[PDB]
Amino acid sequence: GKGTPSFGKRHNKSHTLCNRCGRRSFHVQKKTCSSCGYPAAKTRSYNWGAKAKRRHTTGTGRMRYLKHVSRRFKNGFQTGSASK
Amino acid sequence: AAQKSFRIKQKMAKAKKQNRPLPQWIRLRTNNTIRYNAKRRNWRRTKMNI
Amino acid sequence: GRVIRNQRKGAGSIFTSHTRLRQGAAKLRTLDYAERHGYIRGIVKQIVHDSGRGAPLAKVVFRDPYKYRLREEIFIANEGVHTGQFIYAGKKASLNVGNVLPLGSVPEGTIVSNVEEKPGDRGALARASGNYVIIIGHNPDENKTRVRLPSGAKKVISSDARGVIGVIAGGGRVDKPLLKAGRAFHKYRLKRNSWPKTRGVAMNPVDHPHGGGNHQHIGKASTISRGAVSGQKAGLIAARRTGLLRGSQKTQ
Amino acid sequence: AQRVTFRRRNPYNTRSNKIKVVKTPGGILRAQHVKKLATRPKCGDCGSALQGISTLRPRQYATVSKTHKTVSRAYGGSRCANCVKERIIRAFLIEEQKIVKKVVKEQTE
RNA sequence: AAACUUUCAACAACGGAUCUCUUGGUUCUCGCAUCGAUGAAGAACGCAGCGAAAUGCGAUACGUAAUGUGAAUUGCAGAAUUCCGUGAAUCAUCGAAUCUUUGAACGCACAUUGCGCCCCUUGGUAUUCCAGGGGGCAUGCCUGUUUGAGCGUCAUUU
RNA sequence: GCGUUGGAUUGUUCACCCACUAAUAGGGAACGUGAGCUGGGUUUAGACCGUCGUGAGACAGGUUAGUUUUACCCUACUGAU
RNA sequence: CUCUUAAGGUAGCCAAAUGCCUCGUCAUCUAAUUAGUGACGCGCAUGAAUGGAUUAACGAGAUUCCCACUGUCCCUAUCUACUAUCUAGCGAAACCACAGCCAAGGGAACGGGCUUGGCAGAAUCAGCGGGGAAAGAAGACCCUGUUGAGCUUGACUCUAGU
RNA sequence: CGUGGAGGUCAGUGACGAAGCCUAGACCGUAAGGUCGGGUCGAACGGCCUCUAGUGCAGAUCUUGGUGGUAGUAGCAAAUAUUCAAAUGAGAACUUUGAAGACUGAAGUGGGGAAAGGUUCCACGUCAACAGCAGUUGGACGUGGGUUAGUCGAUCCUAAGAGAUGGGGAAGCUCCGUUUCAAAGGCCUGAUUUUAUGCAGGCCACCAUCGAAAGGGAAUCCGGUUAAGAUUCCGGAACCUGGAUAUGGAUUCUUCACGGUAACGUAACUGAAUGUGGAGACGUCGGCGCGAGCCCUGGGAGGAGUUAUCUUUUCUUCUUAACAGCUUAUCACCCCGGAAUUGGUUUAUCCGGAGAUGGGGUCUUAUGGCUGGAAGAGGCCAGCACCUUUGCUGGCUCCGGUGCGCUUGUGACGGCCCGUGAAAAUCCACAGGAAGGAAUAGUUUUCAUGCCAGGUCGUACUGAUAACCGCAGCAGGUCUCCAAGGUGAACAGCCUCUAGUUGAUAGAAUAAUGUAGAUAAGGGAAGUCGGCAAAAUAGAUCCGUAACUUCGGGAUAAGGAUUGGCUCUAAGGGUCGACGAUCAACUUAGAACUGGUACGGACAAGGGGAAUCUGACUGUCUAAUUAAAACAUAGCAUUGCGAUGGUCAGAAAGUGAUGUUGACGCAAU
RNA sequence: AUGGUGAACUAUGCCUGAAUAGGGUGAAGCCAGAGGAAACUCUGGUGGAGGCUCGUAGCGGUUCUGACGUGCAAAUCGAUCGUCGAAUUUGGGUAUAGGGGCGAAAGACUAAUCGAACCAUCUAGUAGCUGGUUCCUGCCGAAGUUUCCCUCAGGAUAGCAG
RNA sequence: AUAUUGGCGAGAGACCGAUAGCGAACAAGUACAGUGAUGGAAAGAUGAAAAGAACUUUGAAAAGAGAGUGAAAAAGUACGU
Ligand SMILES: [K+]
Ligand SMILES: [K+]
Ligand SMILES: [K+]
Ligand SMILES: [K+]
Ligand SMILES: [K+]
Ligand SMILES: [Mg+2]
Ligand SMILES: [Mg+2]
Ligand SMILES: [Mg+2]
Ligand SMILES: [Mg+2]
Ligand SMILES: [Mg+2]
Ligand SMILES: [Mg+2]
Ligand SMILES: [Mg+2]
Ligand SMILES: [Mg+2]
Ligand SMILES: [Mg+2]
Ligand SMILES: [Mg+2]
Ligand SMILES: [Mg+2]
Ligand SMILES: [Mg+2]
Ligand SMILES: [Mg+2]
Ligand SMILES: [Mg+2]
Ligand SMILES: [Mg+2]
Ligand SMILES: [Mg+2]
Ligand SMILES: [Mg+2]
Ligand SMILES: [Mg+2]
Ligand SMILES: [Mg+2]
Ligand SMILES: [Mg+2]
Ligand SMILES: [Mg+2]
Ligand SMILES: [Mg+2]
Ligand SMILES: [Mg+2]
Ligand SMILES: [Mg+2]
Ligand SMILES: [Mg+2]
Ligand SMILES: [Mg+2]
Ligand SMILES: [Mg+2]
Ligand SMILES: [Mg+2]
Ligand SMILES: [Mg+2]
Ligand SMILES: [Mg+2]
Ligand SMILES: [Mg+2]
Ligand SMILES: [Mg+2]
Ligand SMILES: [Mg+2]
Ligand SMILES: [Mg+2]
Ligand SMILES: [Mg+2]
Ligand SMILES: [Mg+2]
Ligand SMILES: [Mg+2]
Ligand SMILES: [Mg+2]
Ligand SMILES: [Mg+2]
Ligand SMILES: [Mg+2]
Ligand SMILES: [Mg+2]
Ligand SMILES: [Mg+2]
Ligand SMILES: [Mg+2]
Ligand SMILES: [Mg+2]
Ligand SMILES: [Mg+2]
Ligand SMILES: [Mg+2]
Ligand SMILES: [Mg+2]
Ligand SMILES: [Mg+2]
Ligand SMILES: [Mg+2]
Ligand SMILES: [Mg+2]
Ligand SMILES: [Mg+2]
Ligand SMILES: [Mg+2]
Ligand SMILES: [Mg+2]
Ligand SMILES: [Mg+2]
Ligand SMILES: [Mg+2]
Ligand SMILES: [Mg+2]
Ligand SMILES: [Mg+2]
Ligand SMILES: [Mg+2]
Ligand SMILES: [Mg+2]
Ligand SMILES: [Mg+2]
Ligand SMILES: [Mg+2]
Ligand SMILES: [Mg+2]
Ligand SMILES: [Mg+2]
Ligand SMILES: [Mg+2]
Ligand SMILES: [Mg+2]
Ligand SMILES: [Mg+2]
Ligand SMILES: [Mg+2]
Ligand SMILES: [Mg+2]
Ligand SMILES: [Mg+2]
Ligand SMILES: [Mg+2]
Ligand SMILES: [Mg+2]
Ligand SMILES: [Mg+2]
Ligand SMILES: [Mg+2]
Ligand SMILES: [Mg+2]
Ligand SMILES: [Mg+2]
Ligand SMILES: [Mg+2]
Ligand SMILES: [Mg+2]
Ligand SMILES: [Mg+2]
Ligand SMILES: [Mg+2]
Ligand SMILES: [Mg+2]
Ligand SMILES: [Mg+2]
Ligand SMILES: [Mg+2]
Ligand SMILES: [Mg+2]
Ligand SMILES: [Mg+2]
Ligand SMILES: [Mg+2]
Ligand SMILES: [Mg+2]
Ligand SMILES: [Mg+2]
Ligand SMILES: [Mg+2]
Ligand SMILES: [Mg+2]
Ligand SMILES: [Mg+2]
Ligand SMILES: [Mg+2]
Ligand SMILES: [Mg+2]
Ligand SMILES: [Mg+2]
Ligand SMILES: [Mg+2]
Ligand SMILES: [Mg+2]
Ligand SMILES: [Mg+2]
Ligand SMILES: [Zn+2]
Ligand SMILES: [Zn+2]
Repeated sequence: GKGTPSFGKRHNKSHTLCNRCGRRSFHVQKKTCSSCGYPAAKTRSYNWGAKAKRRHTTGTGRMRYLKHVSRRFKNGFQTGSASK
Repeated sequence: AAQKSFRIKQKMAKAKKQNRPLPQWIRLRTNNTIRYNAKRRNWRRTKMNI
Repeated sequence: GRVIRNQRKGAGSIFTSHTRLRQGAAKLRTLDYAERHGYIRGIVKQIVHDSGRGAPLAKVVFRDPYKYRLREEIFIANEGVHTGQFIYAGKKASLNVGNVLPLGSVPEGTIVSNVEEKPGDRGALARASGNYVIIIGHNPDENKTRVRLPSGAKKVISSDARGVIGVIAGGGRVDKPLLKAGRAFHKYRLKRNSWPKTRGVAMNPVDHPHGGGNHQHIGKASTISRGAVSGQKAGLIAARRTGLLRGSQKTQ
Repeated sequence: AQRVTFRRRNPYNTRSNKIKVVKTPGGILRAQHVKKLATRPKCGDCGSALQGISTLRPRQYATVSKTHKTVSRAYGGSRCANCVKERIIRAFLIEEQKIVKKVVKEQTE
């Protein structure tokens, strides 16, 4: 055993989908995501994991508000209308 | 499992909807370096891992 | 180089007691006004087996003195206690088997069980099957009672500490050979994961002080100092003496 | 012979997955899941089964009239007849003994 | 003598080197200072006439509004060509909005699209049950408000 | 030129004895010969004993258990076109 | 009678899974026994819960003998299926300095090549296990390294705890 | 000498062809190299003087990529097996249909599920790749269709446990702890109805939450229907929960019912706080009783097969759900009565003056019976019409028997423990008597009927020699339910029915050597380290059985005999009224006869004995070279410890394990 | 070394479920009979005990040192075997995490990883040791010796060389 | 005044020129592997313009042979050399 016959007993997921990052790293029994650290308030990251930081950092998504913050700064956070 | 959570069924639905070849009117667009669906999945070759 | 088994027992992961089937903690009544000044009468409703325990328990129901309701208590049954028997607990209860009395209120030579170490701790001494405490005297000034414990030790206890008249039921239990690894198995299945025991001398040096060697042998004295540290205290910890006990006990 | 299947997704022979085999009007054999059998209500004094009281699973007693759950006596579907009679006799005799104890105490002083 | 083996050449293969390209990288310099409980970064799921992705977006869903430009978009289809016009556009700009489910994530939970409570309102006779719509209910801390507790304690009646 | 054996004990080489025989000669060939075998021994890891060592452990000391892989190529050889 | 120790191995047991000498000696077992068994014991170096001696039962434990039984053997033969074989289709891998006939010589002291001889004729198929000091793996033994690690101990230096 | 880039220069070369590449063509240089011609090609590039470097490859078991010989070679050989014809198609060993031969043989190659997968399900189109041959086929490719719930699950409960808060620790990420050193509370209502709230009357709190698709748990069945869904859809028939509710009934003039000696009965028949009790709720084995389904079987009413001959014959249909009404047990209980000549009684020895036997009753309703549901359904037939939807039309669907049978449910018991074999949600009942209650009338949604609503998510399919994991369509691994006939002790082996499959690349030969299966004269372990391997033995009945022994064993010791078929004989029973009548199933024993002396006829199935070493035994481990004498074990002994403790955790803690513990205990040997 | 991730394999405890033909033997208790002065004994039944036994499903893994050993397979296949009703087998839930766990103890197991897992970083760790080290021609051209070194496979030093 | 391998916006280079340069010039932190932490590629070039080969013929078809487009098919998307 311990090889092919023992691989046949693999039908119980140690991890399922994480609510916060969706990576299937949420340890079922520990109730903790091994990737993002959910449900801790901080997002798990390490400086030895530079590649992982790069994988999950700002700009890897759509940025959805922050992509416009820069234009709004450029225009000085104006509030009115363009006034034809 | 035939007794599945809604989350699992929803991911299954997304996978079914995106399990399709490249739309053939793409490859007619002006520049179109896209030749085929390079993200095509199949249940016999690569597991979704949920 | 490895953490030994007696060290691993303290973490209490697989070494916790198997308490699922137990009836509850076996305790006297809370030491209240009724027992401090008079007595209170309860009734024995059940004498029941407790998992992992040799002595049977007695479920004794008292009336609540301050609220209309019943208070069930889990006593350790003394030998001769029967269901439907009226148990009396307090300073003024009678010297009858099963009654709970302060140690001061019983004459010298009385046999009590489930004796409190301090008044109100609800029972600490002579709780195992067949065991009992013997009142060997009183010191009325500086009110105290001198008692003989099952181990033969003489102890001075407050004269307000309570005990149950009689001997814990279930005695003679260890007189029957277990006769079987299976019976030892079922005994400890309901107590804790302490069985079976591999001899340390049958292990490797990494696992135990006694491990290793081209023959199985301790190699050094098995009598270990009291000042030894965890991982060293295997064998006969702080042994005053070794060898077959020849002669009499009860030193002076 | 006709072999049957479980009708719920539970495939295991657990206490809540007991089946009988019934023949239907369609002429075929079929598994029928059977509920766990009821235990007779029992006396609170002696533990014997209470006569006259219906034996149902706990929540079915709410779907049944008072007659099925009681007996016309001083402790209904709670204590048996002999236990109630013993309670009557004990109460009466002990109250009488209490009166005579009070009189003895009042006349020994 | 063929066949076969080997060598070379031509043509054909195999393969993708070389050469030439380059909306990419890399390094240097200069300027600026702007994420988030007004919900950020990140995630899930959706959204197009015909899209799987990338990109964009959120049930107002490859977008709505506003402004500018001034006739497109384009793979097909459709629309339109008033287009001398408050007006095309997968345009630019962007100050108004929308912004599913989430997430520090905030009613309680979450391996559940699980379970409450309060207010307004609608329907089913309906304060109480069920349902629909809308709006809310986290924690710590600060200032203040109100209601309180303590023979901690003051005064007055006593 | 020709033959030079069958056995008891032993992993044994060696030895020793029984016995037949014409005779039971000595040797080599990578102490011929393990992709020919076998694996009893030795010589991993398990275990026991004795002596030694405070100990972990040592022992041409004893004891028991312990995976023996590949040829379809070239040659050689055997046959065959 | 000496020397001598804390005590000097007691009851038992033994060439025993512990005995070097050793295949010990005697007996038995056999035609023959370094095996087995029973005895003997100044026992290299047996021995008392580091348990001694023994034990019915049990044992995929080690061992000897006997009966039965047989292809284990004398001494081999034969049969069946599936291969191997040939074909249609399909179609890898190990390995590969270049390669592939010997004898001797010398040579890094055992050559496929070098020297001197023997020789030597296309292209091949099935087998085969002499050779390729064949393949598999930067030898695990041994040694070296001012390279480690597991483990131990009044090694050096410390440390949790107490 | 050569290479990438840089400053200068040759107003250098070039789409009339730069660079690159190929070229047994030419020239120069000792060489590194340079130059030219020809072919190919398409956009840039060079000489010289200098500058600069990521500047020159044969190696590094070098890196990446590509390619060979090996080589059309090794091989595609486990799971018994295929064959004929037709159809389709360009093409058929492999597809489809039919025919045949087989297998799985109910512990399946069948029918379903859990985990996992995720569309693999189904239809249509369709074969470039994949299915290590093939392919027209497919779990492939392309396009679509498909999963319907108040009752099945999740959802709810708690389990081992996880884990906020209050607090404490920690520099801190965070840790401890889970009711604790906390001001931790809402749900009820007199009054208030300046408003059913605040003030203001009074009753209950040692406490979040998560944790089971096998534990607990409200309630649904049958028939039909799809290409693919079904306890979900349709038809019919029920039920539960929450709510609203009006009638009828019941009750009240003695207000909150009557009856029975009683056990208790019923259509109802008030009941707050508070308390108590019950159910939920529980091990395992053994025999016995009973039920259900299945098995076997008789008659009869249908259909099919065989029919040279025989067979009143062989096969097959004959069914009845949830739910409802009436009725129905073992046990238990009540009344009468008073028992030794002790009786009753189980397979199993328990019970009786603490009241047996007996007579008469009460009860639980598992379960069975009848009726309703419901024959109108389903099933089996027959007679007609048919360009179709398909139409119909009738008939029968009945009555029994049997049991150490099988599966399962269950009851009353019995054995076992130093083991005595969950919890909570939830539901009910009782005690209590708060309060509320009638007379041109009050009371009663635990009686009947009636009205409304029951959300959300899952639901297809496989579940494996191809849908999971093992790199794959891998002889491996992966939890569970149902389970026919014969032989037989048997869920063994072997054959068969229903169902399913006929899938493993094939064809032709039959050398060596193999793998697997066998046989062998005479000898019988001489082989070999060694009886390795193989053989021999084997079932059942009867006889017989030693040493030794812990008296239990050893033991199937050893060692013998018998066994088929057939025709009989005897014994062992039920029910009913010393016997008679009727009915029924096997087990045992014996006899005669018989035969190529065969007969547990295949299958299945111990070799035995005398001893020694060693471990007592059963048990356990080196998954993947060691199963042992090693570990464990019961037994024995020693050690520590009386809780402000022993032993052991933690960085620390107002922190832990033992400990729901207490020396007959825990801890260490 | 630092910081993280794993108990889907497996080790052990706990919680909750599930699974295990047919035979042999025949313990207590009980019934009847016989014997005895008594103490008590004997016989036949009944019964159905046991970490009993033969042997299925299971679970395991002895031997063939069989098959295969470029495999069906990074542990399988066949036969033969141990065991088969309790220290049993097993699902799910749950706990224990790396000098840590867990261990009926083999240094075993802790996801093909174990005498200290896996992942990333420190890190291009150091190496007196092994391998490699890329164009031409021309001229000159060695040393394996001295002394010292924790030195003896290395260096410094002098010498030889440009 | 000083720092700035992040963010936003710019200008540059004796830098690299698709095995180079960031891992990623391209639907690159993508596909894919792992339970997980993490690991992590390969992959640019027809032509000026699709003018992407109408039509005929052989073939079941794929395709072939012609014809044709194009400066070139010694550019046919299996595309510069
Ligand atoms: K032990
Ligand atoms: K030791
Ligand atoms: K009743
Ligand atoms: K090590
Ligand atoms: K078996
Ligand atoms: Mg492993
Ligand atoms: Mg887990
Ligand atoms: Mg012990
Ligand atoms: Mg060991
Ligand atoms: Mg140690
Ligand atoms: Mg020590
Ligand atoms: Mg040892
Ligand atoms: Mg009743
Ligand atoms: Mg938002
Ligand atoms: Mg040799
Ligand atoms: Mg050889
Ligand atoms: Mg070999
Ligand atoms: Mg040899
Ligand atoms: Mg050997
Ligand atoms: Mg060894
Ligand atoms: Mg010693
Ligand atoms: Mg040695
Ligand atoms: Mg002596
Ligand atoms: Mg000796
Ligand atoms: Mg001897
Ligand atoms: Mg011999
Ligand atoms: Mg001694
Ligand atoms: Mg010794
Ligand atoms: Mg055993
Ligand atoms: Mg030669
Ligand atoms: Mg020579
Ligand atoms: Mg050579
Ligand atoms: Mg020559
Ligand atoms: Mg030749
Ligand atoms: Mg060969
Ligand atoms: Mg060779
Ligand atoms: Mg080496
Ligand atoms: Mg090495
Ligand atoms: Mg050195
Ligand atoms: Mg070291
Ligand atoms: Mg460069
Ligand atoms: Mg040119
Ligand atoms: Mg050339
Ligand atoms: Mg060009
Ligand atoms: Mg370089
Ligand atoms: Mg090269
Ligand atoms: Mg070189
Ligand atoms: Mg190489
Ligand atoms: Mg390569
Ligand atoms: Mg071949
Ligand atoms: Mg083969
Ligand atoms: Mg086959
Ligand atoms: Mg067919
Ligand atoms: Mg068969
Ligand atoms: Mg068959
Ligand atoms: Mg299909
Ligand atoms: Mg194929
Ligand atoms: Mg094909
Ligand atoms: Mg498809
Ligand atoms: Mg349900
Ligand atoms: Mg916590
Ligand atoms: Mg829950
Ligand atoms: Mg359940
Ligand atoms: Mg279906
Ligand atoms: Mg319906
Ligand atoms: Mg009435
Ligand atoms: Mg009676
Ligand atoms: Mg019923
Ligand atoms: Mg069963
Ligand atoms: Mg289904
Ligand atoms: Mg299915
Ligand atoms: Mg199946
Ligand atoms: Mg797979
Ligand atoms: Mg039979
Ligand atoms: Mg013979
Ligand atoms: Mg013969
Ligand atoms: Mg013989
Ligand atoms: Mg011999
Ligand atoms: Mg011999
Ligand atoms: Mg021999
Ligand atoms: Mg054998
Ligand atoms: Mg016999
Ligand atoms: Mg014997
Ligand atoms: Mg043993
Ligand atoms: Mg046994
Ligand atoms: Mg092993
Ligand atoms: Mg083994
Ligand atoms: Mg032992
Ligand atoms: Mg697990
Ligand atoms: Mg057995
Ligand atoms: Mg095997
Ligand atoms: Mg082998
Ligand atoms: Mg082979
Ligand atoms: Mg070892
Ligand atoms: Mg380097
Ligand atoms: Mg010179
Ligand atoms: Mg020095
Ligand atoms: Mg060297
Ligand atoms: Mg690159
Ligand atoms: Mg290219
Ligand atoms: Mg050209
Ligand atoms: Zn996460
Ligand atoms: Zn009672």
